[PDB]
Amino acid sequence: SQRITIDPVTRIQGHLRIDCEIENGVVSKAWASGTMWRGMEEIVKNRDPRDAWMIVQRICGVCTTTHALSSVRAAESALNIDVPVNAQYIRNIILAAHTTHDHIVHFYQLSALDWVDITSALQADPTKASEMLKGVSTWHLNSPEEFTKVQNKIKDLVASGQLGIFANGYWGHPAMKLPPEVNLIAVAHYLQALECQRDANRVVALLGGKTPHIQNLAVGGVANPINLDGLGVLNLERLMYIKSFIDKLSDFVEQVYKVDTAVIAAFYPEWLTRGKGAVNYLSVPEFPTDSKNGSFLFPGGYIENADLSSYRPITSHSDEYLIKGIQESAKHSWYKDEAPQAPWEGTTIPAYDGWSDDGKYSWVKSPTFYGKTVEVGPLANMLVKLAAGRESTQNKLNEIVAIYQKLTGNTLEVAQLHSTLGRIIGRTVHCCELQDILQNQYSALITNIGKGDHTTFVKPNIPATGEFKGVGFLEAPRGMLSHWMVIKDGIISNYQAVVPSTWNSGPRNFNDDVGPYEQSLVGTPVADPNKPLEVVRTIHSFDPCMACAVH
Amino acid sequence: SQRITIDPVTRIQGHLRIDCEIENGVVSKAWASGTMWRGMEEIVKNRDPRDAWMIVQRICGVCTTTHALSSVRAAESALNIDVPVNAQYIRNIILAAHTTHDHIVHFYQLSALDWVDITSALQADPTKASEMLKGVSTWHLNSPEEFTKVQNKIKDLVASGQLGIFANGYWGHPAMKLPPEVNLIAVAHYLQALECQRDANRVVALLGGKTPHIQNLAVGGVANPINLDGLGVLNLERLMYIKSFIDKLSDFVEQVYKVDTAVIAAFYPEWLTRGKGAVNYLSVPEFPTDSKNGSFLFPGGYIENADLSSYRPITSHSDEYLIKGIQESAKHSWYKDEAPQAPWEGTTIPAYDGWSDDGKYSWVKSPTFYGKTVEVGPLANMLVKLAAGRESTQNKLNEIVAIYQKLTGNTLEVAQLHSTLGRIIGRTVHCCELQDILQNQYSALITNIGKGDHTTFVKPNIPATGEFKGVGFLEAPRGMLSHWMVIKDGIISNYQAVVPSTWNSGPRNFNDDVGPYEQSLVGTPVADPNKPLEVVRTIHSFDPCMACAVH
Amino acid sequence: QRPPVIWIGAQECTGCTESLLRATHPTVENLVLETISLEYHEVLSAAFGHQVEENKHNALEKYKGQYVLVVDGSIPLKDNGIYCMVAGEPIVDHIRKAAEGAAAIIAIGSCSAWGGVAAAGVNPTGAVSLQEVLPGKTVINIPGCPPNPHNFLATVAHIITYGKPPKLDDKNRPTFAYGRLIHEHCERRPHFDAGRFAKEFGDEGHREGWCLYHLGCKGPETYGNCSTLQFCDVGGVWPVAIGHPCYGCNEEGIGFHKGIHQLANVE
Amino acid sequence: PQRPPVIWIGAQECTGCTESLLRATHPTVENLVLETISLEYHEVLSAAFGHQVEENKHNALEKYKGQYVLVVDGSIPLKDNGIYCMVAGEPIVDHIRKAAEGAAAIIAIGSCSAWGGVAAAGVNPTGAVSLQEVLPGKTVINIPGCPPNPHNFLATVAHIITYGKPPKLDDKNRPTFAYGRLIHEHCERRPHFDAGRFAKEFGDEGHREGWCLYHLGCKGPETYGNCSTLQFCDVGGVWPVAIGHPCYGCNEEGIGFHKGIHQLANVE
Ligand code: SF4
Ligand code: SF4
Ligand code: SF4
Ligand code: SF4
Ligand code: FCO
Ligand code: FCO
Ligand code: F3S
Ligand code: F3S
Ligand SMILES: [Mg+2]
Ligand SMILES: [Mg+2]
Ligand code: NI
Ligand code: NI
Repeated sequence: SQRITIDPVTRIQGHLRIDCEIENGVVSKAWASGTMWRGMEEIVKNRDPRDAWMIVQRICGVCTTTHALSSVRAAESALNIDVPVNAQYIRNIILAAHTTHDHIVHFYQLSALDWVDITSALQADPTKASEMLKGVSTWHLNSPEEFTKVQNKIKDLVASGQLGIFANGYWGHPAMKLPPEVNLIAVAHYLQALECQRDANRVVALLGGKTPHIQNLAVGGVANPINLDGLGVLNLERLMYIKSFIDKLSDFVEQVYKVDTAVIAAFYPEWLTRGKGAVNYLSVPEFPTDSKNGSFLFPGGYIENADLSSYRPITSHSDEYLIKGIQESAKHSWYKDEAPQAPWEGTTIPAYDGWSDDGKYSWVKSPTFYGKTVEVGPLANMLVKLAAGRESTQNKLNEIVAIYQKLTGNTLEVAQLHSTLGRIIGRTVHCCELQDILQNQYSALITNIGKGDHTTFVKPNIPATGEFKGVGFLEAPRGMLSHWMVIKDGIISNYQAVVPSTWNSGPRNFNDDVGPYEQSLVGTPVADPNKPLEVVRTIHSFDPCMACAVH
Repeated sequence: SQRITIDPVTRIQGHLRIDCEIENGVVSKAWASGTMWRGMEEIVKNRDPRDAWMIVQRICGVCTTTHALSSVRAAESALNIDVPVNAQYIRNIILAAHTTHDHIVHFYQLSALDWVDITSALQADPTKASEMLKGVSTWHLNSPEEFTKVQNKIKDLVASGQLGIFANGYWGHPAMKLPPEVNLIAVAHYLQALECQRDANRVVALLGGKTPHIQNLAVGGVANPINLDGLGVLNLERLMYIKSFIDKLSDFVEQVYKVDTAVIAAFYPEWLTRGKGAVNYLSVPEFPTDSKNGSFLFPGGYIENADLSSYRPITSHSDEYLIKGIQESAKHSWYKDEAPQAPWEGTTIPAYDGWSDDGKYSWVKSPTFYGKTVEVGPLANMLVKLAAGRESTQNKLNEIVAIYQKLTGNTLEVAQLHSTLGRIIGRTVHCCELQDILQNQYSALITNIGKGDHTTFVKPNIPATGEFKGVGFLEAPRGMLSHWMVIKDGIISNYQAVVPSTWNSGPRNFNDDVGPYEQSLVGTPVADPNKPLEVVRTIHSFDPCMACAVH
Repeated sequence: QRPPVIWIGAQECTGCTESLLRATHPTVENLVLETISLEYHEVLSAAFGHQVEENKHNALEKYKGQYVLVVDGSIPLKDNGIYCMVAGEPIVDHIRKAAEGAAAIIAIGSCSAWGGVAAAGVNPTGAVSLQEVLPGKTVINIPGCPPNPHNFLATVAHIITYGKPPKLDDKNRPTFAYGRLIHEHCERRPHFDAGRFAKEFGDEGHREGWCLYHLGCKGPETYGNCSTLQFCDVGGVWPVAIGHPCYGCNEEGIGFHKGIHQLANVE
Repeated sequence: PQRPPVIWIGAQECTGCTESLLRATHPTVENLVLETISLEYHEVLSAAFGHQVEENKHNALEKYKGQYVLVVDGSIPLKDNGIYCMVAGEPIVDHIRKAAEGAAAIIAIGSCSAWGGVAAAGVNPTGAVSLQEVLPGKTVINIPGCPPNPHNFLATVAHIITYGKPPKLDDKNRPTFAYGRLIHEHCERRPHFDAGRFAKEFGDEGHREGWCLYHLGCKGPETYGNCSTLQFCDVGGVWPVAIGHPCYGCNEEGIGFHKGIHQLANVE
């Protein structure tokens, strides 16, 4: 029996501490703690509703774009603004391209070193490594020559004695199961991923004005001036340049990331039977395509007790059933007001008192949906899409399963998706489907401009009296995001963000029910309590973002 | 005999007609004709000497940069200006990067379709193609998957029925000797070349202000403002960006272009025994690195009657022996004055009278060196470097020979370089050695700036009376270039360009001696006189540029 | 099927073709395999001589009324066309023949747009513009020496995607690229306004990125997108940003006529 | 051959300043970490976590004493004894002061570490302050922006490595190559400002012609930076004004996160 602390958890966004009680070599109880707070909700209070998005975008630079977009949607909701369809296309391309960068970096830069041993890659035969991928991928950069060059880079780094960020990693740990050749393939793909994510962000930059932190939004639409015949504005040459980057993303996503996902599952199938965080799942529809903030390309919904057959669809960002269910508690968080609060009535009054196992132990609030704990994020969004019968999602999942089948002789059932690996799989499926979102929305924009619609912005008015409440939903890379704005006498009187990592990382709630991170860890085997790699494996599967969780 | 005409010769720069008399399937006599003239020498006359470079750069856009640099060197020569060393470094980087792009495009886009049969590539086995390169190249983009993708691009183009640039090519011609697999490899490399040459021109652009047609020169140095601490000027960030592109060039050059050059020689060894154009060769030293327009990184010289052991070194651009030897005749060209002229006394008086086999038949003049015909360009420059005992050149040639020997079991002797393939080999050697020029001169620039030298420009004075004469030499991608400027009463009173393709393509001279193109074709076998591929193979080896030749 | 293009060079230096090799959207490989069918281009054609002339004749027939005709270089009229002869005929004849069946006709570069360098000074060959040789036709002019290749490529794309040319100015230049004076969208305008001028290359002002007017910048009299679109898609690259004045290469009567250091007229 | 060591500590950061590196091209992040520097501590990318990574940091601080570059992103919260950012059970202010003692150079990357930024704005709930405020005896090089173009940082580090000293700095310790001039004193829309050609609302006729954004609230007249010249992402033509949105003044203390988007700048 013993108590361990993992502080800092690395290869996430932000500041996270995980504590675990281990008994008989398995985690019996866990605590998740966000250890940094800024008070972004308070910083934005009493300002003009039109200004909020530039401030609250800075909740997070990993999921840049997302808080900007949720904030304008919230102001638009309060004000009853319908966003021009061209502004929706541009917003959608930005979110889809951003999320492509975000997921790729998560799988490779953030998560791969939980599963991949770089020392073992030094023992690989590059030719055997390449041979392993014959008939498995059509990617053009899996040659033995590529892999030898990558192996020499690792060799040279080790030879220098300055391992830096690769130093004191979990090399030779018994939970590292990949053959040397597969470790080498993974490092080669890690490096290749950096080129693909750079291209995804070039799409973002061309519409956003830069990234991180886009600068093209407005309450009422976007700041991009559409004029095919205009110098210095969003013309056909600029649109062609955007398309040139959109086109560079698919091959890596489909032929490397999608395949690596299937391969990690094939070598680590025990991780299909652990890391279940919840039995309830929520996602919101995303990528609106009509003139009234709807007609979403991706569906949303609520799953209760893992029952896909009786799920509740969510087709509108104005759905009162979704809106009315959401509350947050601070019983086990470092804030003063503890009872569950609807976010329009939310407070964020700091009340730090140090760590207590049975009291307050986190700056993350505890969200519930009609009093239940819920997992959000790519596992939720995949399960909802499967519940909806979305053919694209079924088909993409099936491709991953077919690779897993070929490698193992076993198949993958939906029950096995409620797991650390299922979570990873949902993220990969999301990234793959996002490439069709990009092609669809680029084509929709070109076509609409061709009909003579260059409209991008409707100037808002904000009554100087009255109190108005708005909510902006967004399906972010890490799950359902919502910004809740109250306007009174023309200024923001309350602002509350309920962020996907808040849902997943939040501590024990008002009824002392355990959040998804804490739940997922129960049952985790820990071979070496001083080097608890297995705990970090499951925690990384949720893609924690603690600047997001806490704000 | 039979008389044929090839008009237009394609996959060159500019407008060329080649005529051949063929006796029993063997070329017995040939005529080269430049069929377009602009009069660029007359256009630039009567202007300020400072303006010439911007005008005469437009002699050619393939060998962009070269006439700009020769022109400022010619004005600097007339004025006795010593160029600041930082301006030399910058000029040198531009020329070396430009020439890298130029040579790669020549081998692949201009020349490969003389030797490569794309319809045969459709029959290739991509896996067998890849296996042929095991141990022959370390290039990372020779996988079966890369080759299959390329094959499918060809297949899709053929299936469209719109062959475009590939229509009516010499597919199945009896002189096409490559196996299907090697044809497929070559097409893959043709496409990959386009990426490498784009990176080379990114180097050029960052110093030139754009390419084609750089805009950073001056009589007296360069227009780049060196200030590591300055906003909007050539600072450390900009220099780092230039370096990032320099670093991208070497792998393709060394692992693709160099290898493909050896391989083409291995499959076409008969082409080591034909296409000799001359017995005399000239090159000028290039890449000055001191404060007095000298200390060249590449040596120059004159070889007479193919005797490397008795060659005459040329180490200065003010060499009187070089200067005094150069003349041009118009006996068989469409100009009025026919006797050999030294270029400071040159005229360019048009006198078109149509084609005559024994009279005038070209807009190209006929240059001689002390009365002899001379070949210029990468064969000359390689042979001179070998004569000089330059280890870098001998070593690079030996690398090509080693690949050739691995494939054929045979070595190559210097005698075999006086040929169509030797010319191609010289060009490849040049491109390879230029990568070290780039590294050397970038490092030189960084180091010099670090010593506190930010100087780039010496403002000229131009006497308002008097007559004075200058000559600017440059070793261009196609060979020795010279611009000859006379200044009288402050303006250009004569301007004559003697360009490398003028040496090689010029017609019969004042003594009816045959120039390199025409001489090289004697003995060429022509299997099908309607489709004289063999003639075009030899002519393309010289990398004709007719805007250059004629101006 | 891809839209057909016929490209004829007259008194060209090939810089305008070469511009395509710097392009990124599309790259030249994607242009020729995906965007268009390049039915005739002598720089890249596998075929030569009688085979390539047969390609041209076949394409002019097969695609009559459908192809875009592109011409680089000036057209020399002196002495009955003989200063540019291809396959034994004046290039003006080849161009007029190809123009008869064209859906759209583009003069790429200053030489074809207005005569350019080849028509400067004494004009040895009587070089003229494409519009001058095709008086009955609307020639779309894409000037510059050479233009940014996307000034051409986005013009073609507009024809392909939307079925008509882009909006043009009164010189038949696309407004997205040529609609404004360089000086009316130049980042060094604040320095011009303040009298902060480089006086010689390498001087203190020059080394601070000051305005280049007193070095002869022709930005005040040249229409173009050089300060905004710039060149080569790397960021920050155009003549003025590198430290050299605009020469006016886009603009008839400016480039190749005025000296580099001659001062521009300011509106 | 040994690479210069770097220790990167995030305080109240959003990670946007690290993420800027993932857009960089000269060097790319992979070349940065494999060729240019030895990144001895960076929690976003480190294989090691928890006890193992704190061990990396302590070992590195000792091994490279007097040699490493310390980089901090985010503001440093001083309210209530530092508890608004706790790493391994200790206030980040203490980790930062400990690492500062042995640093050869210290860089505040981003407006948050340079001057407090967004995290210190409004009522400043956590008593967030700048890196220079927590290190009064040390010269802190400030690389502001939210986030800066990554090369504003990477070329500063390169100057230190290649020539052995920082680049030239202004009176706020900002490198002059990146922050030496007002955006409005090198903005390509200046001709439109001069002529009174202003966009009045997004999507209007002037805006669709690329006119000046002053009347939309552009803070270029009061913001030092290189956004109009170096721009972003190395694709050409990409900065907020070129895209159609006014500068918000994110580089500049008292402008970004203080003034409304549409509030007009003072012109000098
Ligand atoms: S416009 Fe310029 S680049 Fe184009 S053909 Fe004329 S001289 Fe050459
Ligand atoms: S004169 Fe030239 S450098 Fe100066 S502001 Fe005008 S266009 Fe720009
Ligand atoms: S400066 Fe901006 S991008 Fe950097 S940590 Fe602060 S909020 Fe994030
Ligand atoms: S106000 Fe803004 S857009 Fe207008 S000139 Fe100044 S910096 Fe440029
Ligand atoms: N994705 C993301 Fe960030 C988190 N959690 C948000 O919203
Ligand atoms: N290279 C080149 Fe052009 C030719 N011939 C020149 O000079
Ligand atoms: S010389 Fe030409 S390329 Fe642009 S900067 Fe001036 S119009
Ligand atoms: S908001 Fe920031 S990124 Fe530049 S354009 Fe203004 S200083
Ligand atoms: Mg909140
Ligand atoms: Mg001449
Ligand atoms: Ni986040
Ligand atoms: Ni040339």
